[PDB]
Amino acid sequence: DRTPLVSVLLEGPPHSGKTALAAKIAEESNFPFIKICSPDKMIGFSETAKCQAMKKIFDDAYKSQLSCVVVDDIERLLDYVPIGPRFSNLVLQALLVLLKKAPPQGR
Amino acid sequence: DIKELAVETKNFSGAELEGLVRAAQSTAMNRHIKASTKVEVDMEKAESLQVTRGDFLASLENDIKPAFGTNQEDYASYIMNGIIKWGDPVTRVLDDGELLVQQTKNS
Ligand SMILES: Nc1ncnc2c1ncn2[C@@H]1O[C@H](COP(=O)(O)OP(=O)(O)OP(=O)(O)O)[C@@H](O)[C@H]1O
Repeated sequence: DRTPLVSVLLEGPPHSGKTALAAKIAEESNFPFIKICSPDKMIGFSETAKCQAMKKIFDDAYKSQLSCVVVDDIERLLDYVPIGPRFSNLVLQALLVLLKKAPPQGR
Repeated sequence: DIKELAVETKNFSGAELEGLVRAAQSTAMNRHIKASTKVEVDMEKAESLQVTRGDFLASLENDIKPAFGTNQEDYASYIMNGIIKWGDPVTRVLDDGELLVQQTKNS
């Protein structure tokens, strides 16, 4: 009741099969509302479009009594590459702000 | 008591002050109407209508909400678990805040 918002990070080396485990846990949660945000459906988008899409997906989850959401392959979401390095700042700020916004009271 | 309401209704305009009274009045009249299979005014107690403080408080907390400034809905979110005096520094911080606000008011 004190903590209406919790989060966790799964990590490991490549080809260890982690996204599958996250999907399994989410499916076993038995929550009414389950959605998966993946880069596979944002090919070629400009960063603004990514921000808006994530905002919409999250907003849809504030209208239920119980929700679970999965963020997949964060590094691909930021457009990261070792050289430089080079990344998108706007999306990173969006995420950082969006991991501590509590939902409407009672959810 | 009028003074309590006058003090508590902050940022209200004239129209909202009228609306509060209207909503408060509606409550008793509703208390006397039984609408389950056919709207039927009682008339056996309609000669005893009274308006009590609880009606005003409920109407304040549920129906009317101003459209200016900061209200309870914000302080509720930002201060989620209140303040607990676990040591000395809390009092010191609050005292410094008091000094600063007083200086701003007077100087
Ligand atoms: N015990 C298991 N744990 C996880 N995945 C398993 C297991 N047994 C079989 N699999 C299968 O292995 C595959 C794991 O691939 P997955 O996409 O989850 O890996 P990934 O870590 O996301 O990949 P990458 O890191 O390259 O992006 C899936 O087909 C999954 O169903």
